[PDB]
Amino acid sequence: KEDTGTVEAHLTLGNLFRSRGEVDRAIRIHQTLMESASLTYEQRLLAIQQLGRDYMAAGLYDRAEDMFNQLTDETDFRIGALQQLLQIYQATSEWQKAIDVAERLVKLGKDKQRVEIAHFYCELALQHMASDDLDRAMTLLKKGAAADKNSARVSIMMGRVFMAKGEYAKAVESLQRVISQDRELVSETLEMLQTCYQQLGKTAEWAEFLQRAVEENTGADAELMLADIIEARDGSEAAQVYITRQLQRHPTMRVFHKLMDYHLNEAEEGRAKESLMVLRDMVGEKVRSKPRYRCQKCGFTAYTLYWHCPSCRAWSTIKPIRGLDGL
Amino acid sequence: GTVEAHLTLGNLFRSRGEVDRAIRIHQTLMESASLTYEQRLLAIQQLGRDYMAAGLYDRAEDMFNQLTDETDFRIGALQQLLQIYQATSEWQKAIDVAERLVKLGKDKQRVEIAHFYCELALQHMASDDLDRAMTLLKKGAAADKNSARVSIMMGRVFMAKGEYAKAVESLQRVISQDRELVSETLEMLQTCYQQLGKTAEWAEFLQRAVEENTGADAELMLADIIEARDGSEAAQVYITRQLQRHPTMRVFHKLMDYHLNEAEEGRAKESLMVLRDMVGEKVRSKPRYRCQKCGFTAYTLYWHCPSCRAWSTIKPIRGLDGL
Amino acid sequence: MIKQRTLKRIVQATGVGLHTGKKVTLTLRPAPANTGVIYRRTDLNPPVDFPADAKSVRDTMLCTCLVNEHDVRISTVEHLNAALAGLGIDNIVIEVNAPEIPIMDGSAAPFVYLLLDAGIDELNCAKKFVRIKETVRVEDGDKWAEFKPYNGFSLDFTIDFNHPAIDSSNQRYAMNFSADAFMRQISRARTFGFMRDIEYLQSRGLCLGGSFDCAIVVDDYRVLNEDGLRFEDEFVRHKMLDAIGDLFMCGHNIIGAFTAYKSGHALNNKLLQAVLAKQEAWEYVTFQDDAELPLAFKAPSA
Amino acid sequence: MIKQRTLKRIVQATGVGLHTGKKVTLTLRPAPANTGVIYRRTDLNPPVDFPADAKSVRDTMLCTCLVNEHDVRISTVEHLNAALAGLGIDNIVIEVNAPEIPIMDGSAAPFVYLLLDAGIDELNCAKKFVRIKETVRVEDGDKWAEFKPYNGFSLDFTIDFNHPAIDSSNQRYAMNFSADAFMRQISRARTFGFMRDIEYLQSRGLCLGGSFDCAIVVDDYRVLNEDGLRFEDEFVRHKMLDAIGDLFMCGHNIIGAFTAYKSGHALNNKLLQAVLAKQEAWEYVTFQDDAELPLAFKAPS
Ligand SMILES: CCCCCCCCCCC[C@@H](O)CC(=O)O[C@@H]1[C@@H](N)[C@@H](OP(=O)(O)OP(=O)(O)OC[C@H]2O[C@@H](n3ccc(=O)[nH]c3=O)[C@H](O)[C@@H]2O)O[C@H](CO)[C@H]1O
Ligand SMILES: CCCCCCCCCCC[C@@H](O)CC(=O)O[C@@H]1[C@@H](N)[C@@H](OP(=O)(O)OP(=O)(O)OC[C@H]2O[C@@H](n3ccc(=O)[nH]c3=O)[C@H](O)[C@@H]2O)O[C@H](CO)[C@H]1O
Ligand SMILES: [Zn+2]
Ligand SMILES: [Zn+2]
Ligand SMILES: [Zn+2]
Ligand SMILES: [Zn+2]
Repeated sequence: KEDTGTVEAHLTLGNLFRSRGEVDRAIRIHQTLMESASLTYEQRLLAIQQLGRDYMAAGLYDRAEDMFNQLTDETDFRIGALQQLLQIYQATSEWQKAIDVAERLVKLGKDKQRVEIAHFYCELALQHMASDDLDRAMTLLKKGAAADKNSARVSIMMGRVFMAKGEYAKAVESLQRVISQDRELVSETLEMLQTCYQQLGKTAEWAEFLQRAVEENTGADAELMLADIIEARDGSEAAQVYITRQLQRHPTMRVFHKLMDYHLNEAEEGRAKESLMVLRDMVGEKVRSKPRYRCQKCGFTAYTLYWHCPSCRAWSTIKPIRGLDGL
Repeated sequence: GTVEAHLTLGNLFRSRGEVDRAIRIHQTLMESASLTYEQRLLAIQQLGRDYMAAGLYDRAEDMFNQLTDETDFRIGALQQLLQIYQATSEWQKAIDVAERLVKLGKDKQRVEIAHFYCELALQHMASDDLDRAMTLLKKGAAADKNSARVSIMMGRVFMAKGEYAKAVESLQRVISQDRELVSETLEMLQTCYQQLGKTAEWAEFLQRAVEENTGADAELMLADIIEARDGSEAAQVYITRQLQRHPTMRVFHKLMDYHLNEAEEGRAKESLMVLRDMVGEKVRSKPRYRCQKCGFTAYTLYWHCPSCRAWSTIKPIRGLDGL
Repeated sequence: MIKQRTLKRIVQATGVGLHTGKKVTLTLRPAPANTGVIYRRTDLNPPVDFPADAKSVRDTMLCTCLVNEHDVRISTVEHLNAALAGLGIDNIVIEVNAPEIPIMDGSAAPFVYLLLDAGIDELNCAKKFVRIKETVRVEDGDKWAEFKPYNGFSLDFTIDFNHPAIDSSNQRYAMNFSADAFMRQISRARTFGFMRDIEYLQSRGLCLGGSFDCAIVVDDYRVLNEDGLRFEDEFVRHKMLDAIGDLFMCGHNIIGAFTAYKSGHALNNKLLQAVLAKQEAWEYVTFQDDAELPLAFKAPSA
Repeated sequence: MIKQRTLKRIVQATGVGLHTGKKVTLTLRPAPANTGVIYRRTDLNPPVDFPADAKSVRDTMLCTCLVNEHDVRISTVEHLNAALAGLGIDNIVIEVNAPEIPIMDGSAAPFVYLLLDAGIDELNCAKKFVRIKETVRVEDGDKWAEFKPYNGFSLDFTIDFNHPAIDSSNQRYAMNFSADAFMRQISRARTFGFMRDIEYLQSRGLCLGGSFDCAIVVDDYRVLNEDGLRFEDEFVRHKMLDAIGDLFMCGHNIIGAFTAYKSGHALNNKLLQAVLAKQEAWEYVTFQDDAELPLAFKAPS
């Protein structure tokens, strides 16, 4: 522009330059305006915020932190500056300072940033677990749970550390809490809950929990596990009723695959076998191709549970995809 | 430079949407007497782009008509005029602009010329003026021999007139022009092979199309005819073969339907019934035609893709999704 | 006394109708004092004058569309009405030779440009204003609109599209109406529409002329436009633009506070009809809003 | 004759590695005349140095990544090299305390900003260019790179990504290399990746630090970045930026015509090694390239 006046015109020109990617000119303009000796305190704070955003958009992160730490103490820009600092400390993989800034923000009123505190603590515990130190990982998990008590990641990490320590009873105690903490993520604990119950040997209680999970609409994983245990418990053909019943309420590709396999196991051969082969080779050829987890904020689809969705960088958004497509 | 200081603020203002200011800046610059010829032409082009962005097509056309005689800007001005004439449903001039562009080197506009002629024929069709519709479609075919829309439209016109031999002769050209769109002809083609009376050639052509991986529609039609000919067993065998060779959800549903007819009553049959109730709903809910340039999925064939506004880029979705 | 306004020159502009896709030739023309905005179909035998009146609206599918007794229609008059309300035009004759007002860029900025280019002449007569004596309100389930007494013209719009691409933006807007405020904050908001509901809408006969150049095509998870949003929250801004356009259908600028939640064209027209029905709830007044004064800006030469 | 350039002030910058995700505190430091750009790792108690030689590049899966005999790596040196080649820096000690040069915004603009803020000096010594004498070409199937004799440095890159988001932009860009031309045209194109293969690459240990803020993320059919493309054909421009960076691995500004087609980070280094292996194809010369002096022209209303 440059015909819109002054100071504010400089700010708009710098914003345009940052958007167009001409980072050097954006910093030059904003810094020239900031160094002006004729600016008021409000305008200086605006310039510092714009310069910090410029550095953050240019990737120079420590300079962004330097230009944003001067706005936290200012009432007008406190929340925005703390949010930008939280983003910087997330991106630069410094979880402790990110936790401190998130605690500042939650103290300021924004209570949505407690899940993020739990996730930062879980990430720190993962870093410690990578070095084979279960006590500190447990301490950090406890602190994160105290920060937020509605996070499935904290419970899953607690189960993992308990299984590492061998306190399998406590592992089950922590994992089963995810049923009440978050239903959509129940399927993530079954792979480990099975091992926990096997080590404990409470097979009857394992079956009871699987029955409760399937009755609670946990996903196809619970149904498949329950059917697998039932087949050995009371035969296949006689006990095929349960899979058929669960099928009708919540049909899913991963479920009918098992029913087709059961039909194949005991069939009359002939043309019917050829059919039930060519099919059951196709439902099973798109049971593994389809993505299993989706982010419910930006549409990202992945085959593994990304706690920190790469696209939108939002914590605890990727959840299993439900309905004729997966879990 | 001083002049380039303008035409960059103006572009910024147009991008921000303040057309009232971008047009004002460019017009004031144009009215200045200090502009050199090349700078004046640049200003004219920028003002025309401003008008076109703001949606005042009658003024964008006027501005761009001043650049068609300048060697440097001829391509850009003619392309913008083509876009304007496409947008404001004026084909008899879009064809002229596209033909000028073709004469000036761009040989990829023959497709769009054929489509403009087809659209004109469509306008004359539906008003019971089939003779002029056929004339326009013949012109479009002359302007491009690799357009499927021309062949399909000529087939429709022949069918309306009643000449079915020529209808089939023209429709069959889609295989040589664009294989992907053969599935469009089949339906129509079927009629011209039934009331004409050549069922054996119909079956032979269906077999050839299936062997050429024509699509799920051809496979389903071939399966149905094989059923009506040689009982359900041969049809099921053939469908199983094609499913193994080419997997498609529609053929999967056909196989389920044929299985249901041959199955002892039991709860397994009810499970298959519910599986059908789900899979048929899914196949009827999935999109059929997708664009290959902007990922637009429509349930019916669009020749002019609404999103990217590019001609003949919507083709049937191939794979495990649909056809 | 504010004084009535009109145009100075017959100003034309061609365009592509949004909901019919037919070439249209909008022709704004001046009128004398005490005429009111009268729309006119010109391709018909004689013409078909539609005197702007809330009762004329009889089709509000996705465009406040006038329909007289003979089914002759002029659709998509929301944005042109919004522009006229922004510039406070009380006497102007709108002629379209095709059955819909053009769409331009999906906003009122092109129409503001056309009207300013024509020039806003001021006539020698007071400007009639509809002042809202008593609070009125209408509801359509979870959507509602409410007119309240006020010494001015203020709008307060809220939207909720439960859509991942619109919830991220500001969902509440509010302002005190004024020519400059409208020209600067609302005249540029585009005709936001979803990509999923285009095959269906075009099948039904609507949005046949809409394209990426005249709308914010929002797909399932994000805005698909290359440029992006003109304003960070232009969905609600355009919704309020449509609200202004619908409310101007009464023919005169309204004086009051208009608060709306998830309001559409049907709801706005219903609210306006309800207000105009209660003879005691509205009255004719003058000199209540500070319109006009569209201040210019510097024109450097460099 | 063109004079060797270094920095006037040690300049730091803390970014996040694209292919590792670590926090890297890059530090550019001046060096005396006739030293060549030398990379260095600082976190290692004994400081380890990589002289800039084409043979050093040993892993090029997705980024020219130096590796010595003990498997100590400094990856993603293809953008900082691009900025240094654009500004023609001949002696500089680059230090990274983590095994990756930061990515900044994906492009090479932040590095140009850092270098210009440091200030580019002009040592009183001749600048050695590596001028080609004989055509040398290397192919990897469809991909092919070629160096030809020429009185300057001219790039003619090409790209053939079979993707609807990249095919609508000019798949060819040619320029006469020069500091101002580089800073204006190529020094802002961002690294572009596909959101389809980000779940896979991150599983393979690559693109861990990537995000919308440091890459152009083209989905199956269109570019997802909210801002959009900085240019109209940014993809080929960034491919040529990577080409310049990779060609700078020889340690000196090259003189010739470099024409490439679908050339990756492995093909460019293979071409450079082949050129340097032929003793009759290249020679050290002085003062034969176009101006490398940035022009402070921008001063509008
Ligand atoms: C592929 C290439 C594409 C190229 C370009 C395509 C686009 C072209 C531009 C025109 C597109 C049109 O399609 C217009 C278009 O999309 O905008 C209309 C918009 N005015 C409004 O609808 P509107 O008020 O007119 O009328 P309804 O009677 O239908 O409103 C009541 C219904 O809407 C819900 N509702 C309504 C209002 C609100 O605040 N919240 C909310 O939830 C309510 O819950 C109920 O379901 O709501 C929708 C929001 O975009 C659209 O329908
Ligand atoms: C949720 C979102 C989070 C953020 C994610 C966004 C990205 C940020 C992360 C970093 C990603 C980077 O890594 C950048 C990135 O992905 O871009 C690399 C790029 N450098 C280059 O890589 P490379 O030279 O090694 O070639 P490939 O063999 O791998 O390419 C395979 C095939 O491409 C053809 N081909 C290859 C090379 C060439 O010159 N021309 C050409 O046509 C040829 O047919 C070949 O067979 O090519 C590809 C082009 O973007 C990518 O791979
Ligand atoms: Zn996400
Ligand atoms: Zn398309
Ligand atoms: Zn509207
Ligand atoms: Zn690169």
